[PDB]
Amino acid sequence: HPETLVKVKDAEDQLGARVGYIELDLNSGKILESFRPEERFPMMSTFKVLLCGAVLSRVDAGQEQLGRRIHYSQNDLVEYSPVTEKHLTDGMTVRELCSAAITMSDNTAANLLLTTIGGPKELTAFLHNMGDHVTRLDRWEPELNEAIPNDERDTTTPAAMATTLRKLLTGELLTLASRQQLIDWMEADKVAGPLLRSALPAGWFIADKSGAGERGSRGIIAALGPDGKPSRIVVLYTTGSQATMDERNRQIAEIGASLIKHW
Ligand SMILES: [Xe]
Ligand SMILES: [Xe]
Ligand SMILES: [Xe]
Ligand SMILES: [Xe]
Repeated sequence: HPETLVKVKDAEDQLGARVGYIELDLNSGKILESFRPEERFPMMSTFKVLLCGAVLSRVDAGQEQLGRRIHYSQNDLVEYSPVTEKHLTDGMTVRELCSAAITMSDNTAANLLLTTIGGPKELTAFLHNMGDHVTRLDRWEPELNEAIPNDERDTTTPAAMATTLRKLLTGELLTLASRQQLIDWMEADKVAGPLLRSALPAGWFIADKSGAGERGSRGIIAALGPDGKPSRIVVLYTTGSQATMDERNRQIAEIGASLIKHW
């Protein structure tokens, strides 16, 4: 809806920073709304969904097993690792790592998962081979959040990430079990409270993943819909702003409210 587009435009001027927006019809892939859809934004933690997509593809192929246990050391723990810092002795299964990476945005979890697939370049190769020749991961946590202006490292575009998320969740790539697992992790997201979820009426479904990084970067990817079933994909990024986290949150929440009101 155009008034949602207005909220996006106003957010861009008010934050003094680029904002990218895509609204995708989940069933048909038809685009309902878009703003700067072919511009690059740092992915930040929204990449962790793509990461566990790659992991799940290896599970399907039998190259990985969800119950395989990984041990690591204290030296592996980078900033913000709320789950992995609790399992230095017992270790964590691959399933637990993806749960940590997506639901809690655990950074060390993401790094360990990256190692299982061969690093950022191999995540990019995975994306490439599923039809996304735009999105690229280059670095690890936390350096991938640097958000240097016009840097293309660790970026996606509104349109590329929307289509890739749609393919991961509903496309032929993953098995039904793996699609369901992925969406289940995103539905269990615990660190995107004040964003799209804030605009959500009771009874609605949402599966999402948010991100924040340097230089005012903020973003969220989501599959959502009324009556407990998702029907749209929404991708929203911004970078460059000097705004507080709280205002960036509120701007996203306001776009979300428009999205709902004009659903
Ligand atoms: Xe979905
Ligand atoms: Xe935003
Ligand atoms: Xe929303
Ligand atoms: Xe949003």
